[PDB]
Amino acid sequence: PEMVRGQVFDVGPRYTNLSYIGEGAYGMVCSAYDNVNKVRVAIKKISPFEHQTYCQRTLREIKILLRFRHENIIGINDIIRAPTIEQMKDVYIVQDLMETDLYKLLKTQHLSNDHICYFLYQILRGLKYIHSANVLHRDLKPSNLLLNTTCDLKICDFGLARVADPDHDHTGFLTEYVATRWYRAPEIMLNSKGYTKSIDIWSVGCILAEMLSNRPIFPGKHYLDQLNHILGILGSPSQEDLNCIINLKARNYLLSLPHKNKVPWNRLFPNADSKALDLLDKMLTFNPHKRIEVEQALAHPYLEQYYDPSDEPIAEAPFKFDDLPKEKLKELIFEETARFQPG
Ligand SMILES: Cc1onc(-c2ccccc2)c1-c1ccnc(N[C@H]2CC[C@H](O)CC2)n1
Repeated sequence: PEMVRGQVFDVGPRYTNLSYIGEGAYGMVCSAYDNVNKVRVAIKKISPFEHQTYCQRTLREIKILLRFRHENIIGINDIIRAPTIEQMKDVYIVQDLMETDLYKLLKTQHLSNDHICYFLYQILRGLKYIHSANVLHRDLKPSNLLLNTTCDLKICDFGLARVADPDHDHTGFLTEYVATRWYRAPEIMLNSKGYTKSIDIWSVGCILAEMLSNRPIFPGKHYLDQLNHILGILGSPSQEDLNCIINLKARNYLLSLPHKNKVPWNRLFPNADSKALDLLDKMLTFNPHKRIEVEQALAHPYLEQYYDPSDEPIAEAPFKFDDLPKEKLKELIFEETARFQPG
């Protein structure tokens, strides 16, 4: 078997000349040469069979990424595993090798308005498809946006993705959450489980603001600091916006805070396109019900050069799928990856 950093990475004879990339949630990431398609590819090693939550996250993502087919969503080219469930300890997912992620690009490169406009268009075009499938990504951030050498953008990592459930979105004040803190909508800290489409639009708003200044707009250092970052710019919520929050603990926490004024967008971003800031305002709307939807964001004048709804496909079939033990999930993972076996 092929070794990387003294660890097994046996991607068989199809994939050769491995180079270390980094560490994923369930294992190592390497680049390799695909001897069949004659190109270098990205491969991720996943060892999730000892825990139920890691099995659920792996199965969910494989299921979603195998059903989805969209230019702005990363596809799964191949899945490498042992021929039997007994011999299967690891899972290798193969994807097109992308040049960079928006995270690494934002650390050293100034984005022109043209690049910002084109990246946002592709994010929302990919998101329109995801949402039409009744799926929420729930972890949209710059490192989950991959780019090739010609700036083609692809949404990746559906490890925290759920089927949309707006009727069971309510929860109490200060409910724990799993998604990356800086891209969390204000309602997460107040009364929401992140089961509504409006949660992804907030994250896209945060990405748009990050693209305009190369810095995360709300870098909260801890759970409650994140809300205080959001309120420091949006300002105190209106009486109407507070009235919409029925949870007393959440409403009274907001009421206990001193008045904060709204920071004008053109003050935070003085070189930004005015149409870009008008769309940013609609994505970074405090009230989830008034926050713009993915299709209305695509129709916004800022994205006029690209908007073409007949060229913005929707999923053919929306999704439907944790209490299952790791043993039953391993078998479901085995079954879900069977199509990639030589026979
Ligand atoms: C980063 C990353 O983290 N995990 C993966 C991965 C996930 C599933 C399957 C294969 C790779 C990737 C991935 C997927 C596709 N292309 C790339 N390209 C990156 C971007 C350039 C470098 O930062 C490292 C390689 N990575």
